Amino acid sequence: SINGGIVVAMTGKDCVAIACDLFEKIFHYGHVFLGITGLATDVTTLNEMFRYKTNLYKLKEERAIEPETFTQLVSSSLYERRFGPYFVGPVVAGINSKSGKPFIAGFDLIGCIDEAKDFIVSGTASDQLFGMCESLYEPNLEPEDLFETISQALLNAAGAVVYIIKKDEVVKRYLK
Amino acid sequence: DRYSFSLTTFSPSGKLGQIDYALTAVKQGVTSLGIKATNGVVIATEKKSSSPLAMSETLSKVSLLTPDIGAVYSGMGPDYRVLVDKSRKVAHTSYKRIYGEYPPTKLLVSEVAKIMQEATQSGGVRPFGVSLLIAGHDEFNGFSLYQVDPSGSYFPWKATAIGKGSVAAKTFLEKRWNDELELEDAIHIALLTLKESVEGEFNGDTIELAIIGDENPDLLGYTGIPTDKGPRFRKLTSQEINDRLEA
Amino acid sequence: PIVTGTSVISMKYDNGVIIAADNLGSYGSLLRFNGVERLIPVGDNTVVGISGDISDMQHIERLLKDLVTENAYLEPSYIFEYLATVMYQRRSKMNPLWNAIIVAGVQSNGDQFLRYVNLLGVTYSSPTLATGFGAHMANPLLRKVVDRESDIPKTTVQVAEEAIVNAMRVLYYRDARSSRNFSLAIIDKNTGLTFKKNLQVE
Amino acid sequence: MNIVPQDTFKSQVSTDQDKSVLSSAVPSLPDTLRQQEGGAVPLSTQLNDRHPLESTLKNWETTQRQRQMEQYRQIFGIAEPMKRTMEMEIVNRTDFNPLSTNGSIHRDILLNKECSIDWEDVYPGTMVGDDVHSKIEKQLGI
Amino acid sequence: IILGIRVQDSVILASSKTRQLSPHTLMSFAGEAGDTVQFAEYIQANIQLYSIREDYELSPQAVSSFVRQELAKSIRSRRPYQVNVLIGGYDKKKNKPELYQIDYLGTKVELPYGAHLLDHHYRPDMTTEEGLDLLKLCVQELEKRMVIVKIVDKDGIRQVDDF
Amino acid sequence: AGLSFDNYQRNNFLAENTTIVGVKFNNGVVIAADTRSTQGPIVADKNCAKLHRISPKIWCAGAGTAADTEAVTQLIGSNIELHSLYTSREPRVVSALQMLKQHLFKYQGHIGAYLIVAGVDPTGSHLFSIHAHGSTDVGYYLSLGSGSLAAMAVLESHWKQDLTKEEAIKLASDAIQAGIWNDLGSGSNVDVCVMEIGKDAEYLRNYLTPSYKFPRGTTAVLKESIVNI
Amino acid sequence: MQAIADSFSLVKELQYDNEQNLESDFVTGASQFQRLAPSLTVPPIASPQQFLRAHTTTLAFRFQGGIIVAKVIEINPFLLGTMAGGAADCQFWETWLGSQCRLHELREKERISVAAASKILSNLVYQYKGAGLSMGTMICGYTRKEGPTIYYVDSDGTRLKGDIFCVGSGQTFAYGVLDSNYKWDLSVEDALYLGKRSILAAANLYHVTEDGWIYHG
Amino acid sequence: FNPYGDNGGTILGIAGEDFAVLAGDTRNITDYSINSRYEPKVFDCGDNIVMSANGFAADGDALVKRFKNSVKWYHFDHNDKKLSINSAARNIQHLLYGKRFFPYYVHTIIAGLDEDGKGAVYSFDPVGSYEREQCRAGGAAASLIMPFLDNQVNFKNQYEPGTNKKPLKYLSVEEVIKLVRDSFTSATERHIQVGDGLEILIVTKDGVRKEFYELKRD
Amino acid sequence: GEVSLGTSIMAVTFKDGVILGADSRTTTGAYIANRVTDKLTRVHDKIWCCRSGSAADTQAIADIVQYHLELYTSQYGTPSTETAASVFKELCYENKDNLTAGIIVAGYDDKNKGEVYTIPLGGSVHKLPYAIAGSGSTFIYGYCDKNFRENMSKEETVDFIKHSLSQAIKWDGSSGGVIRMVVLTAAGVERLIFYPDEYEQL
Amino acid sequence: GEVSLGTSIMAVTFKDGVILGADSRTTTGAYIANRVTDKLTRVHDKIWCCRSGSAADTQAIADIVQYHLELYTSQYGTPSTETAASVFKELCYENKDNLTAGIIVAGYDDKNKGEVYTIPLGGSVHKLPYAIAGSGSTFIYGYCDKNFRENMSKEETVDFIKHSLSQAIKWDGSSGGVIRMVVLTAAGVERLIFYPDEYEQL
Repeated sequence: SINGGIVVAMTGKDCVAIACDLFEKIFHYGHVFLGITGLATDVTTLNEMFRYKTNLYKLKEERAIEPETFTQLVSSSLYERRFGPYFVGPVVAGINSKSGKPFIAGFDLIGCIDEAKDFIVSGTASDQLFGMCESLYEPNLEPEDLFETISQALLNAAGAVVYIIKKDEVVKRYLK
Repeated sequence: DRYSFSLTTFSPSGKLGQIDYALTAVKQGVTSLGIKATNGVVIATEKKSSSPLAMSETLSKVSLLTPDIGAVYSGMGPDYRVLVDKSRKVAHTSYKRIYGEYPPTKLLVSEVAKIMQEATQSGGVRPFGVSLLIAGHDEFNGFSLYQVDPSGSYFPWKATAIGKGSVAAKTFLEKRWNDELELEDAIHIALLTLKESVEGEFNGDTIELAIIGDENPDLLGYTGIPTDKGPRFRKLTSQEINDRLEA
Repeated sequence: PIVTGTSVISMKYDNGVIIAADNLGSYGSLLRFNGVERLIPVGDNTVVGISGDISDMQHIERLLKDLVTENAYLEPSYIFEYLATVMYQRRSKMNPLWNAIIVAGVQSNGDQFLRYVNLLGVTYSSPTLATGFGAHMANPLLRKVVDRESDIPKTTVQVAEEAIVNAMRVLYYRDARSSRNFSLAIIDKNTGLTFKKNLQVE
Repeated sequence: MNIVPQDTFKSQVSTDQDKSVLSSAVPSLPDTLRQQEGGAVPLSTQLNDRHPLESTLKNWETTQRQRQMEQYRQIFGIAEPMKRTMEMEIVNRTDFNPLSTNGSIHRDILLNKECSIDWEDVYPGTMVGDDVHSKIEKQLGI
Repeated sequence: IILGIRVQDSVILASSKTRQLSPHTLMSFAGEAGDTVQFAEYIQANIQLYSIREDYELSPQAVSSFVRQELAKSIRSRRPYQVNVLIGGYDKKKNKPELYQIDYLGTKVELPYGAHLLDHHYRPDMTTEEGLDLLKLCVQELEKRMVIVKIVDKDGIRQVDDF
Repeated sequence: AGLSFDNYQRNNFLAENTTIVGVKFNNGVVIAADTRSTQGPIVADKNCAKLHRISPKIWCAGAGTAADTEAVTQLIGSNIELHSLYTSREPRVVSALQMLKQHLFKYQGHIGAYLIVAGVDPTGSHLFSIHAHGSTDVGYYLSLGSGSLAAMAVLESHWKQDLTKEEAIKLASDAIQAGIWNDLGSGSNVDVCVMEIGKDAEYLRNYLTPSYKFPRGTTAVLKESIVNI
Repeated sequence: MQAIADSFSLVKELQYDNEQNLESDFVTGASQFQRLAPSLTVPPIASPQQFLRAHTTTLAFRFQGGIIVAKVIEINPFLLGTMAGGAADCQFWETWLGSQCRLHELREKERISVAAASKILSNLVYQYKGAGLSMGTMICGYTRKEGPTIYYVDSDGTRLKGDIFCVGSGQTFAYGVLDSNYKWDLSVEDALYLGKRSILAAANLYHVTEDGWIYHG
Repeated sequence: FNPYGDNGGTILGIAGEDFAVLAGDTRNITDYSINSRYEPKVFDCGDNIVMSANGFAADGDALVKRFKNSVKWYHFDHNDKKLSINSAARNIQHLLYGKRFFPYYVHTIIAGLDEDGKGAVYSFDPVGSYEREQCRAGGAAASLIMPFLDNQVNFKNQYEPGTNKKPLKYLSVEEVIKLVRDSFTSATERHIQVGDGLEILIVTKDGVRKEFYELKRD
Repeated sequence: GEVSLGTSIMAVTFKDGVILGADSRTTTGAYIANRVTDKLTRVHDKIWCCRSGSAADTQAIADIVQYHLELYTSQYGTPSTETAASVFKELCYENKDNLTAGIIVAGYDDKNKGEVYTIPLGGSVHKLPYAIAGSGSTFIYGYCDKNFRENMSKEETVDFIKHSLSQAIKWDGSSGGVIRMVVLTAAGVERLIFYPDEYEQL
Repeated sequence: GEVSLGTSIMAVTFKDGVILGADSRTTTGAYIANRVTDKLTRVHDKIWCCRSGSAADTQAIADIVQYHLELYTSQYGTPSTETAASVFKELCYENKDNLTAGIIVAGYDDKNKGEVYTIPLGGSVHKLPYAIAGSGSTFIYGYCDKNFRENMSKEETVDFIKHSLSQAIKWDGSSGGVIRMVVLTAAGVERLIFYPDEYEQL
C-alpha cells in the first residue's frame, strides 16, 4: 500500500536534508520543502491545498514564501480541520532567503509545531528512526556528511530519495 | 424590498458622482501629510479643536494599525475611526492569524482599499468621506507610504499631502524632497510644511506626528526574547514636538 | 474496597527509618471511621504500614501477628518476603489483597530497610517511599531531603522527622481523604522503635 | 432564555425540503448536478452520526442572540428587541455583495464584534451554480 | 470485478460497469449498488457539461483529477461508500494512453495495470493484440481461481466480442 | 465557517478499519514551566518553550492538547490586542480570563485546553487557572500538568505570604525541578517569566538547565539529478 | 417592523408556532394535502435510524407483441409496477410515482418513457436509501419509440434492464424453465402459453401493448 | 481486576566471542511516577548464567526465583554439575510455557557461554519460543537501543566508501561495553523511561562481573 | 472529567437578615485543586448565591444572571431576591438538559428583609428559612433541623453556621479548608472567615 | 432483586451497659413490605446484633453465628462480645466476595460491662462508643456526633437514641415505623418500643 511510510528532515551547516522512503511524499513550494506522511488521499489533498495557498501568496506578495511563514501556514491550515483532521504527519524544511538560517519543523494531525533544531521524524517506525537519528546525528554536519548521516539513518530505519538543500541550489538523490 | 438601488452611479460624463463628492469632502478636510525618508516615514496633521476645553490628548488622528504600520486621514473622523477598527481587525484575522506575522504595508493597504471600495458598490451606504495616508515598514518591501482615496484607489508615494493645504503642501514637498533625507531631516521638513499649512496657533499641542523607524524595545513591554521586535511605529510626545519646534 | 486507608509515607535517615500514616478510614467520601491505626509494629525492629482496604489491612495485620506468634517458637527482610509472597500468590489466585504495604525497619546488621509492595506484588526500594496520593505529593518533598543513597549519612533524625511532619501537613492541605490526626514511628538502630501515636498536623 | 442551543435537530424531512435546488424535470427530487455535492451520494438520509458539537457550534451565536433579545424583552420591553432586530435586518437586507465573503463593517458594529475575533473570522471557509447569477436569484428569489 | 491494462498503443479495460466520459476517455467502476452508479453518472454528466461548454475534450489526467476531487467531496459529508474506479483514456495531446485508479477514499495513482500475476507477463512495449492475449490469460487464471471488454484508441472506444 | 467537521464520519469509518506553576508574590507573579515535550513515551522535543504570551504583561502556559492550547491562546491574545487598541488601555487579566473561559465554554470542553493565566495590570497582579470546560479559579500559587502534584507539594511546603521576587523565582524553579525529578513528562530546562506590577515582564528562557558519523561515500547512491525551483 | 415586534409579542409549549406543525395538524388549512412530495416525520434525535430500526413469484420478458408479466400496481394505463417489499411503502410510493407521471405527461404532452419513470423511481428510492422503504418494484411498459422496456428497481437503488426478469421464491425454477423455451419471435398466444407454463412451473397474466396493458386473468 | 502492569525499563543482551554482556537500566516506573531509581534488573543465576525477565516486575521476580530454585534442584540431583546454557534455556522454556494460558507477562533474556566457551545469548517469548542470538534488546526503548547497535557492532547497510559491504569485526569486551554505554546514554536522552543508571553484567570464562554506570536522573 | 463543586454550603435567615456560609475546599477526585476557594458569588450588592454541580455551567449561569440583574438594576433599580431566584430558575430550567447546576440564593431586600431560595438540580425553586446543599450537607441534615430556630440573633446564627459547617467538614472529605461566610443585612455586607483552628476545636 | 435491609440502626454504650435501637420499616423499592419488622436479632442472651445489607445473607450469617456461639457457650460458658464480633468478622470476611453483610454488634459482658462493634460491608471490625448504620444513619451523623456523651445514664441514652432515630426516620424514606430498642445491662435485657405518636411529636 502507498499509504503511510516515513519522512525525515535533518539540519546541517547552511543546509538542510529531507528524505523519505517514497506516488511521492515530498513536495516543494519554492524554496520551502514539505514532506507529508499518512493517507495518500490526505497527502494529495494537502499538496493541492498548499499549492493553492502558496500560489495565491506568491501572487499577492510578489515574493516566495519563507519557510517559517510556510510553517505557520501549514500549522493554521491543519488546525482549520480541528474536527475530523487529515490523518497526516507533515514535515517542513527550508532555508530563509534573507538570513540563510536552515529551518526544519514537523507537525501533529492538528498542527502542533515541534520546530526542533536537530532533526524531525514522522510516521511509521518513528521510534526506531528517533533512536537512529539520536545516535548518528551530530551538530554542524557538512553537506556531504549530512547526506551520509541522513541517508544511512533512513536506510537503517527498516528505495529512498534525498534532497540536499543549499541556499542557492538543491541536490536530489536516490537510495536503494 | 429585497433589493436596494445603488446609491453611487455613473454620470453621463462617466464620473461616479458620490466618488467625486467624497473626494470633495476630502479636499475640505484639514491638512495632513507624510514623507518617506531613507530610514523612516513621517506622518503629521493638525489637531484642529472645536474648543480650547476639548482634551487634545483624545484627538487621536494618527493611529497604529500594526507595530510597523500607522495611518492618518483627512475628512470625516467617524469614518476614519470605523475604518481603523476594521483595518486592525482584518490585519489580525486575515494575516496574523494565518501566517503568524503582521501583514506587509502593501497588503494591509490593499485590504483597507477593498473595504473602502465596496462602500462604492453598495446600495445601502455612501462611500467613506476620507482619504488615508498609511505609512509602514516591511521586512522585504522596506519603508512604504500609501495614499488611499474614497474610491479605494491607492498609490505609493515618496511624499504627499491631503486636505485644504494639499496642493501647496505637495509643491513644498516636491521642491524640498530628495532621495537622501534622514528621518530627522524628514521630520524637520514635515514640521516646516505643516507650519506653512496650519492655520492659527502652531504649537506642539496643535500638531501630532508619528514616525516609522527602528524598533523601540522600550515600547515592547517585555524582555528576554532577543529575536522579538519592538514596535517601529512611535507617536512623538507634545514635549518632544515642542523640542523640535524650538529648532 | 469499601473502607479505605488514605496513604503511608516514609523515609530512611542516617540511623533509622521514619514512617507515618493518617490514622483514618474513609467510607467512600464519608470519613466514617477515625482512629483507624494503620501503622503495625511487628516486634521491636520493624513497622508494617498498610494502606487501602482496612478489612484487608486487618487480615494482613493478623497474618503478621500469626507470623510473630510462630517465630516465637525477626528481621524486617523476612517479614517483607513473607508479605510479598502472600500478596503475589493472592494476585495469581485472582483474589488480591487491595493493599499497598511498606515494610520499614532495621536489619540486625544495622542496615535500614524500606520496601514497597502493592496488590500486584510490584516491589521496589528507595531512600523514600510513599503510597497512593503520598507517592505524588509526599515523595517529591522527601526526595528533596534524601535524593540519593549518598544523602542518607548526611540526614539527621531531626531533619527527617521535620520533613515527614511537613509532608503530612502538605497531604492534609491537598488530600481530601487525609485526616488531621496521624501516627508516626521512628525505628532507630541505637534508640530502637519510637511509635508516636495521635500526632496532629499543626 | 437559553445558554446552550436546545432546538438543534430537524423534526421533519422531505425530498423537497431543500428549495432553490430542485429538479426542473420532476419538482419532487433534488438536482444532484446543481447540488455539486458529489452526486446524489450525499443523500439526505446520510445526515446521521453528526458530531455532537456541530449541531451546537453552528448555531451558538444565534442562540446567544436569541437569549440577548429575550433579556431585552424582559427588562426593556418589546420596543428594544424590535428596534435591534429592525436595525439588523435593514443592514442584512441592504448589504448585497456577490463577490465579497467578508462581513459587513456595520454588521460587526451592531453585533459589537468590532474588537472580537472568532474562528469563523479566522477560517471563513465548482462547475455549476457558483455564478453571480445564482446569488442574484437567491437574493431576489427569482 | 474490474481490470485494466495500459499498452503501448491503447488502454484495455475489462469488467465482470462502465461509463464513457468522452470519446477518448472511458470510466469503469466497482462498488456498492446505487452509490457507485449514482456517482459514476454524476461524474459523466459533469464531464459532458465541461465538454459541451468548451467544445473540447478534457484530458484523461484532468478527468481523473476531477473524479478524485468529486469522490473526496462525496465522502466528506457521509460514511465512505466502498467504490473503486479505473479511468482509461487516450491523451490526444501527449498522444499516449493513460490509466488511473481511484480508491474508495479518493487516493489516485497512475498504474500500468490494476484491478478490484501480470508482473510475470506485462511488458510496456506490448501491442493491443498482446494486451488482449494477456487479458485472456488473466481471465483464464481468474476462472481457475473460481466479461465485457473495451479498448481506448486513437479511433476512440471499441467493443470486443473476444471476451 | 469555523473549525470544520468535514471528515468526522470519514475518520470514524477509518478508525473502524509537563509541569507548570504560577507563584504570586508581594509585587507580581512568577510563572514557570519545564521544557520537555513528548509524543507517547518519546521525547519529541527537548527545550520546548511552554510559556505563551497573551499580552506584554499577560502570560500563559497550558496542558492538554498542545495544538488546542496554542490556538485558543493565540486567539485570545489577538482579541486582547484588539480590545486594548479599541479602548486605548493596557488590557486587564480579568478580561483575558473572561473571554478565554467564554471561548472554552462555547466548545463545551471539546477544545481540550487547560491553562494557567498569570499577569499584571493597572489593578495589580493576577493568577488564574482555566479548565477546558470553561471553569476558573483564582489562586496565590498554582500547578498544572502531570507533575502538578509534585510542584504543588513543593509550593505548599515552601510558599509563604510576601515572597520577594528572588524568593518567588527560587520557589517556582524549585517546584519545576521537583516536577522534572519526580514526573517523567517533565524534564530538561526550566523556563521562568517574572511580571512585576511596576515593571516590564522579565522572561527568563532556560532559567535552569539541570562520535558515530560515517565516512563520506558510505551510502550507496543509486543516481543523481538536479532539482531547481 | 410590526412583524418583527409581533415576534417578541402558550403556543410555544404545544409548538403551534411552528408553521410545518400547524400544517401537519391542519391548523393552517389543508395545505398538508396540497403538497407534492409528502413530508415525512423524522424523530428529533441524534440517531433517527437507530430509533427506526428499533421500531410471490413474478416474471416478465420482452417479445414481438410487447411484454407479458405474470400486486402489479397499475401505475398508469401504460405502466405496471410489481409491488415488492413493504406493502405500505410500495402502495404509497407507487401512487406518488403515478401522480408524478401524470404531471409529466400533462406538461410534456407525451407518454413518459419507461426509462424516465424507472429513473424517477430509483432516484427517489435512493434519496430515502438507508431509511426503510423496502422496495423491489419491477417497472414494465411499452413506448412507441422505446418499444417494450423493463427496469427493476430496488430498495438499495439498483436499476437494471434486461430481456428477462425472474423474481421471488421460485425465481430459479422459473428462469430455468423459461430459458428452455424463451424466444424473441414468439407468437402472442405462444408467449402467453410459455408464460403460463413458466408461472405454473413456479407455482395473473398482463399483456402490454402500444394501446396499454391488458389483463388476461 | 487486571493482574498485570507495566514497570518499564529495558534490557540488552550482547553475545561476544569469549564473553556475553547483559545490560539493563535500574529505574523502576509506574505510570508517570518514578518508583525507584535503582532496582537491579539483571541477576547472576550462578553456573555463569545471567538472567533478566523484563516486563511486569512481579512476574519477572517470580520467574527468576523459580529458575534459581530449579537450578538448586539441578545441582542437588546432579551433584553440583554445571548447568549448561542450553539446559538452562530448556528449563526456562518449560517454566514459561507452564504458564501458557496465564503467561508471565515478561520478555526474558539469559546470557552465558556454551560448552565451546563461545558467547551465548538466548531470548524467550513470554510463552517460551526461544532462539540463540548474538544480540537482543528488550523493553520500551528496545527500538531505540537495537538499531544503533545493529549499526555499530554489525555494519548493516554500510558499504566501503565509494566501493558501492564493509566487513564485520570482532570486538573486545570493553569496546562492546563502551557501545552499550553510549547506546543507553542516547536512549535515556530520547526515551523518558530509560532509567537513571546503567548496570552491566559481564560474563567471562573467569566468572561474572558486575559494572554500574550512572545515567541522567531526569 | 469536568470540575464538579463538591461542597458544603449553608444559608440561614436571622433576625436582621440572612447569613450565607460555605467551606472553601474544591476537589478533583481525591486531589484538592484549591483548598481556599471562595464559593460565595456576588450576583448583586445584597443578592448572593452559592453554586453546586459543575463549576463551568454554574459559573456561566451565574455570570449571565449577574448580567441580567445589572441590566435590571440599571432599568428599575435594585431587584428583589425573588427576581434573582426567578432568573436563576429560568436559566437552570431551560438549559436543564445540557447544564447541571444547583444554586442556593441568599439576599437582603428591604421590603422582604432577607430571603433564601434553593434551586436543586431539577430547577425547582423553594423558599426556605435555611438551606443546605452539596456533598457535605447530607451529614448535617439532622443537626440543622434540630438546632435551627426562627429569628435567631446574628451571633446565634453565626454560631449555628459554624457548628453545622464544622460537622460537614468533619464528615465530608470533599469539603474542608476555611469556612467563609457573608452576613447580609440592612447595615451592609460583612465578610467573615473562620479557620480550622477556630472551628475544629469545637 | 434481593431484599436489602434499608435501615437506621444505632447502638450506644452508657453507664450501666449498652442500648441497641432500630427503626422497624423494611422496603422493597418504594413498597414497605413490612412496617413493623423487628430488626434486633438476639445471637446470645447478652449479645445482640443489628443487620444491614441483604436480608438473606445477613440472616444466614447471623444464624451461623448463633449456632457457633451456642456451641461455644455449651463448651466454655458465656462468650464475650469480642468473641461474637470475631465470629461475625470471620463469616463476613471469608464470604465477602459472595455475601454483602454489615453488622452492628452490641452486648453486655460483666468483665467489659458493655461493648459495641460495627462490621461494615468490607468486614473490618471497629470498637466504638456508639455506632450508626443503614441508609438513615447518614442524616444523623452530625446529630449523634454533637449530642453523644460518654457515661450517659440509661434515661439520657434512651432519650438520645429516640431523638437520633426520630431524625433518621424524618429524613430517610427507607426507615420508619415504630422505634424498637433493647437495653442490655447487668440487670437483664429490657425491650423498649416507641411509636410514631411518641417520637414524631419531638
